Amino acid sequence: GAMGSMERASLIQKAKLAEQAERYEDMAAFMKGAVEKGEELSNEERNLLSVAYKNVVGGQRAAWRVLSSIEQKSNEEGSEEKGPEVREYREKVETELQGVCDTVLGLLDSHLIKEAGDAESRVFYLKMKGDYYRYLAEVATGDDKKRIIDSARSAYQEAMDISKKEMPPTHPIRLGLALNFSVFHYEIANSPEEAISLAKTTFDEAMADLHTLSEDSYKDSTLIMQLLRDNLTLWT
Amino acid sequence: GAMGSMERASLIQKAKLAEQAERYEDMAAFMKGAVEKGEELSNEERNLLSVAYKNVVGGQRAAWRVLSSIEQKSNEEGSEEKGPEVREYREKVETELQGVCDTVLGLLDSHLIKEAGDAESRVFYLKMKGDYYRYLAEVATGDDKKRIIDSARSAYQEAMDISKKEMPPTHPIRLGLALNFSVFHYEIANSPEEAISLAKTTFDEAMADLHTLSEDSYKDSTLIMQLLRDNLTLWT
Amino acid sequence: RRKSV
Amino acid sequence: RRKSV
Ligand SMILES: COC[C@H]1CC[C@@H]2/C1=C\[C@]1(C)C(=C([C@H](C)COC(C)=O)C[C@@H]1O)[C@@H](O)[C@H](O)[C@@H]2C
Ligand SMILES: COC[C@H]1CC[C@@H]2/C1=C\[C@]1(C)C(=C([C@H](C)COC(C)=O)C[C@@H]1O)[C@@H](O)[C@H](O)[C@@H]2C
Ligand SMILES: [Cl-]
Ligand SMILES: [Cl-]
Ligand SMILES: [Mg+2]
Ligand SMILES: [Mg+2]
Ligand SMILES: [Mg+2]
Ligand SMILES: [Mg+2]
Ligand SMILES: [Mg+2]
Ligand SMILES: [Mg+2]
Ligand SMILES: [Mg+2]
Ligand SMILES: [Mg+2]
Repeated sequence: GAMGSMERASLIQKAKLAEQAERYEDMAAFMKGAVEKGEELSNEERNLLSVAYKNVVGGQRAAWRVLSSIEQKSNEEGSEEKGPEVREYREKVETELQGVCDTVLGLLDSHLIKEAGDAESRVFYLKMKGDYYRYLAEVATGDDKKRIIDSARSAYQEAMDISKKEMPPTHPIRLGLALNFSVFHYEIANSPEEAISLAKTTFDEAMADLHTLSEDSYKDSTLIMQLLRDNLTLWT
Repeated sequence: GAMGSMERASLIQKAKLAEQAERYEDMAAFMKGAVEKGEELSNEERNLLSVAYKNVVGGQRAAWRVLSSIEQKSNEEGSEEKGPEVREYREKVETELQGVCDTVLGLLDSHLIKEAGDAESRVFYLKMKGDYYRYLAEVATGDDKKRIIDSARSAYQEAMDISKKEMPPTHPIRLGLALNFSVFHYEIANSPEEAISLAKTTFDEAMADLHTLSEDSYKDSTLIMQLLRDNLTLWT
Repeated sequence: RRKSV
Repeated sequence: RRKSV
């Protein structure tokens, strides 16, 4: 419950309709229900799961940043005292964002990761685990900040090790994972040199493998390679 | 509750922050809380109330249309039978949309309209009443459809009568009300001739009054006059 | 799409 | 803004 009474296939069908309607909260709730059926997810289903939550949490993160910026300006010299409301409402949004991250991490831990044996599924779920600890790290300010950062790092690193052993350098999941791990280094771990080196090496190793691909695979890989390039251009 | 324990001024301040963060559901919930304090709303507060709900319901309406279109295609000749899911999920979105409209109509009836004595507030709230019955009319398919359409009509008409007596022809609320009443005629009441005549007369009566206005008021009125013109161009 | 406000 | 995916 509340998706307990709906057929797994109906949850998946509804998740696709919610995506078409840009109803990402519904899409995420339907995919949560589908995972909770206990069966492993197909490639297409892992994509739906990831898209639903990435959109939900992306909206909360963009809102948190807006409110954080306002709260920071309220704490500058000569800003007029406006009471607790800005902090309260930033905390409300922050708490809801944390709940979403905790829900995704819960799904991964119970029991997506442990039943994921193929590289494409294992690396995908570990990247999500890195990503959702990373979003928790974006808002973390207390005793646990270091441990949350290290949980993001450890998950990304385990996914990196598997992807390097088991997937070609042009695999979209390999390239997406490196893109995100490189962002983690740059803006969470205060290691811009590592972020740059990772984005560079990843781009160049994929460049050299392009010649093995079909036209369609070439399009898939070069799309994410351009995101690596956009970040290198921004950072250098 | 759940906004019962928050100060009215804090609800208003948070509504403005939610607007900046594009968090329209929160903005609407904060404005509902503010109305439920029982005091009348200022001009600026009526704007926040209207903006919050117009955005919430606009997202639900756009989603309903996406799903309705899909459901219609599923009912065409030679479409494959895909089960009840499309209809169920369209009904879910439709029910939630109806609940939002009922909540706004509830606020207007308890007790915004009855305490609104000035033309600018009375006409504003009656336009909202017309608008939310109109959204209910967009989805209505049964025994009550005619009564829901007539409730939209009666509210728009009472607002039209007051606005014509009490407000200049260039007033943004007068112009917005006519724009929406003209849309009601065109696509709800199957009276495109009435919609056209209303948009024309409204535009021309405002044109002739522009010369009385300051530069800023001129900008305000001409903005909504252009929406009247866009509809006339579409419909003729 | 027709305009409303 | 930097890209992630
Ligand atoms: C857990 O991380 C998932 C993330 C890693 C890289 C990428 C991811 C997500 C989604 C599902 C895809 C794209 C492509 C960039 C664009 O879509 C297309 C046409 O391929 C963006 C989407 O969010 C998939 O398609 C990719 O194959 C691949 C799984
Ligand atoms: C109940 O119907 C409210 C609706 C009637 C016309 C218009 C309405 C809504 C809002 C609040 C406004 C605009 C302007 C078109 C754009 O904003 C500016 C800069 O004026 C779009 C906003 O939704 C107000 O500003 C207008 O003064 C006026 C109250
Ligand atoms: Cl709050
Ligand atoms: Cl449903
Ligand atoms: Mg079953
Ligand atoms: Mg001062
Ligand atoms: Mg906190
Ligand atoms: Mg397995
Ligand atoms: Mg008080
Ligand atoms: Mg067939
Ligand atoms: Mg219904
Ligand atoms: Mg009064």
